[PDB]
Amino acid sequence: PSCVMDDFRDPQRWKECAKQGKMPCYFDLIEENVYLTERQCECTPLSKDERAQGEIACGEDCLNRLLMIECSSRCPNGDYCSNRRFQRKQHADVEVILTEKKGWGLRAAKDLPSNTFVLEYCGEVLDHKEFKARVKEYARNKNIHYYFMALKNDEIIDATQKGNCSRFMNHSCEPNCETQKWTVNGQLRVGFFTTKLVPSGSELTFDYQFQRYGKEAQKCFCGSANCRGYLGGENRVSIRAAGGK
Amino acid sequence: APATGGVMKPHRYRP
Ligand SMILES: Nc1ncnc2c1ncn2[C@@H]1O[C@H](CSCC[C@H](N)C(=O)O)[C@@H](O)[C@H]1O
Ligand SMILES: [Zn+2]
Ligand SMILES: [Zn+2]
Ligand SMILES: [Zn+2]
Repeated sequence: PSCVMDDFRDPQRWKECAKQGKMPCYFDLIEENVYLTERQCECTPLSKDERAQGEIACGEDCLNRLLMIECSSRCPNGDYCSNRRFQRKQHADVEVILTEKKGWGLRAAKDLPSNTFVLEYCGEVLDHKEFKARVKEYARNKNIHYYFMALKNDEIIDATQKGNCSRFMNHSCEPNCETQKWTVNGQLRVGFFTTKLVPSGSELTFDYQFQRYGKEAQKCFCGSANCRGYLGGENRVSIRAAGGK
Repeated sequence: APATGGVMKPHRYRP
């Protein structure tokens, strides 16, 4: 079974597709990070001719791109700025698929060039108090999958209840994606980017570098020759540590 | 207490 991202826009149909096991369980689809408690480049503007020639606005040499900052609407290249991927939701062509043992996952629907933006990891941003509260709730409920992503010291992203299809990217000890933290509007966001050419049909993975606070570690089924056997690796850390101190 | 659980940690890929 597989589904495209558009399938998640229709809740009623998503829900009944889920009853027949045709789509993953329902969660709240959001366009950007939601906080539980709240807290310009020097590119030379492309001519119309360069635009027509296929020149890239704010490409490799953009001072903002280089520091992993997105441009605003006030960018010198304006509409044509190619450095506003997070804000324009310019995700890769990706599908959500049911895997053998890891639950649902992500898969390339087209070839994906190296260093291609895939999706933003959206969710509810928690502080330490909120994180601890949800650690308990998720344990009480006996959740299997976990969706905590460290953003900064007092900010963890939690896509358990709210997020987008990025919450489906499985771990691999030998992955074809990575996280990159991007500054968007003075706020930090995390997004997945490919680390290499990913052929169409290939599953999309990143290395969790998982900080396990659980008593028992989950077994990893990535199937790599360098697989570490478990998510979190050898060590178990405290709750506060996983949570960023 | 928690039987399972953990936090994913962003890092740049390095071979
Ligand atoms: N390589 C792997 N081996 C075993 N389980 C994995 C895995 N990678 C991801 N998972 C599972 O996926 C969770 C991460 S959230 C990823 C989405 C999840 N697969 C789902 O269908 O909802 C983890 O808690 C873990 O249970
Ligand atoms: Zn620029
Ligand atoms: Zn720009
Ligand atoms: Zn593995």
